Amino acid sequence: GVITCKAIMLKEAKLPGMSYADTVQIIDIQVDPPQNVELRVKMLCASVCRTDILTIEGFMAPTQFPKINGHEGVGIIESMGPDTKNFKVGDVIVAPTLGECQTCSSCRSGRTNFCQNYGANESALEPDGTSRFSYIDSDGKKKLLYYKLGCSTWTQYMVVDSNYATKLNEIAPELPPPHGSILSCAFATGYGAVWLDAAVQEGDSVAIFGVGSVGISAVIAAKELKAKQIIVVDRNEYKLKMAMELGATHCINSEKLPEGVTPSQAVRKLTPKEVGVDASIESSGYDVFMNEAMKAAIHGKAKTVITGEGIYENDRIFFDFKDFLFGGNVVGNVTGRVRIHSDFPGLLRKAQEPVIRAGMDKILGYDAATMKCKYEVDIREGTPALLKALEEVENVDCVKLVIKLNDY
Amino acid sequence: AKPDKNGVITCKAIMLKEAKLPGMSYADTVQIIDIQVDPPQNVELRVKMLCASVCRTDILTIEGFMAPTQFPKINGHEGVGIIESMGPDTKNFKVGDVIVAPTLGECQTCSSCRSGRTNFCQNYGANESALEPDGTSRFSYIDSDGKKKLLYYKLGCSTWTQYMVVDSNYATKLNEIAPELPPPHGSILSCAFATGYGAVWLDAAVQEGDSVAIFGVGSVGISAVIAAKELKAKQIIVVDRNEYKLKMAMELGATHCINSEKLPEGVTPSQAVRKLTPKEVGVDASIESSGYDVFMNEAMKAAIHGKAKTVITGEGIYENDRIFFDFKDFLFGGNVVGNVTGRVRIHSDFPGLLRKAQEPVIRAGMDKILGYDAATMKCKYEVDIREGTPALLKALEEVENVDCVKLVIKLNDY
Ligand SMILES: NC(=O)c1ccc[n+]([C@@H]2O[C@H](COP(=O)([O-])OP(=O)(O)OC[C@H]3O[C@@H](n4cnc5c(N)ncnc54)[C@H](O)[C@@H]3O)[C@@H](O)[C@H]2O)c1
Ligand SMILES: NC(=O)c1ccc[n+]([C@@H]2O[C@H](COP(=O)([O-])OP(=O)(O)OC[C@H]3O[C@@H](n4cnc5c(N)ncnc54)[C@H](O)[C@@H]3O)[C@@H](O)[C@H]2O)c1
Ligand SMILES: [Mg+2]
Ligand SMILES: [Mg+2]
Ligand SMILES: [Zn+2]
Ligand SMILES: [Zn+2]
Ligand SMILES: [Zn+2]
Ligand SMILES: [Zn+2]
Repeated sequence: GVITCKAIMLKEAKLPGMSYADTVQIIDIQVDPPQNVELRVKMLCASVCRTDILTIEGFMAPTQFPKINGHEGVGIIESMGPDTKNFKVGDVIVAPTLGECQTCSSCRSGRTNFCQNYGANESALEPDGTSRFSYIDSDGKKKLLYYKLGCSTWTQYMVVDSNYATKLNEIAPELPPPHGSILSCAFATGYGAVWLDAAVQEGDSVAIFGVGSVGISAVIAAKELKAKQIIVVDRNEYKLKMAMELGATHCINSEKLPEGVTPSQAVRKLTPKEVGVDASIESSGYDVFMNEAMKAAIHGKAKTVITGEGIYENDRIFFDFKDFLFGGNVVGNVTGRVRIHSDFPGLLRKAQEPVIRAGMDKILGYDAATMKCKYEVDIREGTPALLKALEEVENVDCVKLVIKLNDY
Repeated sequence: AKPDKNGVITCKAIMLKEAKLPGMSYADTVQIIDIQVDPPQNVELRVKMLCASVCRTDILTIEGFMAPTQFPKINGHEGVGIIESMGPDTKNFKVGDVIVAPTLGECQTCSSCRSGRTNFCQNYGANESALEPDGTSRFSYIDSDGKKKLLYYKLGCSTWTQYMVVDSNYATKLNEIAPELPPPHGSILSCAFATGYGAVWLDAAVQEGDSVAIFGVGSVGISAVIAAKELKAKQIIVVDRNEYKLKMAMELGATHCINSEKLPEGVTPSQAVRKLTPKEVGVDASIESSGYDVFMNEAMKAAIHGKAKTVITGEGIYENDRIFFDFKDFLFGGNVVGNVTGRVRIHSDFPGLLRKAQEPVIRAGMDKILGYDAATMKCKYEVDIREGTPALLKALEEVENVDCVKLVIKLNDY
């Protein structure tokens, strides 16, 4: 029942000064059959979240190497543990970081996805300390591989606890793989941050700090929800122009501001009476933008939704104290607050509307005739092609790199 | 006091000459002096103050908090008084009304007011200039050289004065709902009590059966305990290093107490709080009322991820004017808000709070915070502006006494 397949292994953290070649390799791994309520999933593609690059740099993994990378991806159920309910072999699933038990006081509040019973699997292991992944090293020893959290997506086959899975095939049978892959993290996060957490209403103003794939998904949501004003802030003019094309109304290049004008000052100057924005979204990973987004919000009334991640000194972020006391309102957000049972089905339906699909196509640079994305690499084409693709994640026009894992 | 023929009142006020920086004394910067108080203009109230009461933010103001250029000033934002006169444009107030005038007004028409969920009014926000909008001040003094000099406010007014002037858009009346309320209770309703009570009642929206953590049980945190008890919280966990105020908190409804200076080896305040909750899930509502930057982060971490709100009331003079949060715990369900005056809106919420303050258990708790003696109308720690600068300097040092919860500054006969 053991599958042998290709996976992207991280040997150790890539610390500053080290290369991708030093730590990243495509290898053959062994994937054990699923136990209990687990799904073993034939992956179609992964797509590269900035958090995947932070993971390569050791984020949230002080001991959890070697590992198979990745949390953003989509695939098809190949087999299931004997206790599984509510899934079938052949279902198309995504498996984000947080499940939804629907019975804990967090689920029952109706206002959060931080489920007390199906929270983030920070151990990067099965609950017994084992892993469904292993490999045979050059010494010929069988060695354990850690997951990312509850699973790894940079692999032709993964195993995940079905309490974290949600299916695509009943609502969206024709959804292309790359779209399913960004729905598993990037698109849910940006869209949800605006729709659910900031709770943007028709006529609200929105500021979005960082228009990578997450920020652009937030623009798409703000436009869909008929925000009066959608302000985008970034150093990347290509991605600012893409945000404007998908509905942003005002753009600010933060690296072209005068030295004495902060990003929050620049945002506030666009709003009437310098009052700030109804909803402030941070989607950059830049600790400075977390404090700027907090400042750009209308004091008291508006919520600042922090989605960014990064490797911060002492794992700490900072806020300017006076501006925080006098009306700051900041929340941490994982996966857009999009609960896998209560919210994700509705987001999946929305994603199929033509303007939403067009925006996802633009994020991906998707060609529906060829099913190819602008920036794509196939796990079957070897380690050198992958290392080059990982470097090209920093290209100005690379919004979302796709890793193809199997035939579609 | 009686105005001169030009309407100017001469009275006592507590002047701050400059910031009391580290190593400086209260004697270096704090003096009771005679000041002139101009007549009110426009929609202003000129108010005969009954008493001020000492908020930790008053002491921060003495240390220069939020006042890089706004010295010399008259201190104080917590206090109560009686309208003596009004500007010609004033609406909805009478001479003789008893008022308090906190930092935020409530226009009722801006998008923040109409949200129903904040007190941060866009039209009547904090007056950080510590001046009138034209750059004048209603306060001046004659210095030792014989020259008339300007005095800054705290924000929109100063309370440490026998007579204050404030824009009536920041005032709310006590005498219709609570005519018998004593002055020091009115004073703590203007800041300390509203802040702790409102942080629990309005901002954290504590429900019957919720668990609550309160970091710092000074007057603000003890007011939070009183609210959490009134709202029938299941669990009220208080954290501090002052054993006297932890014990007062327990007497007024706290269920568990933690001494942050006596924790086991390897245990943070947030861990200590979570250890008292089922499966170490933390609390439904986390209140910070200490001014200790460490406790703002511990309060964030004690809250149930995602579900709970952490309400930050604390103030201080911090390294690089910033505070910090542990990033992984913050991203994975942190929820932190800045709170001024408990989110208690002066028109929409204050009347209800003033009615609650008259209920017997709530009044008993206010009496305990103040150490109030109804027979003498005197508080346990009280100093009178009419009795000289030396007595004031001693009282300011005695703010640090373990059993000083709320120092009252009497300003006028009651
Ligand atoms: N909370 C979650 O569930 C969640 C989900 C998705 C991604 N993330 C995090 O959210 C962030 C956004 O994800 P992404 O994949 O879109 O990342 P990304 O790297 O693709 O895009 C980030 C954008 O922010 C901009 N930015 C970063 N630093 C900047 C600076 N110094 N000046 C100006 N602009 C700056 C970049 O130019 C870029 O356009 C990342 O930090 C990622 O790790 C978190
Ligand atoms: N946001 C507002 O509207 C508002 C209103 C009132 C007060 N404040 C601020 O809120 C805080 C509470 O005000 P207060 O007048 O009750 O203050 P206070 O100083 O009388 O009481 C603070 C309490 O916190 C405890 N604390 C402080 N540092 C500590 C440490 N290192 N370890 C353990 N415990 C510690 C103290 O021992 C004390 O019991 C202050 O910072 C004050 O400046 C703000
Ligand atoms: Mg398992
Ligand atoms: Mg005025
Ligand atoms: Zn991600
Ligand atoms: Zn749950
Ligand atoms: Zn105060
Ligand atoms: Zn208003």
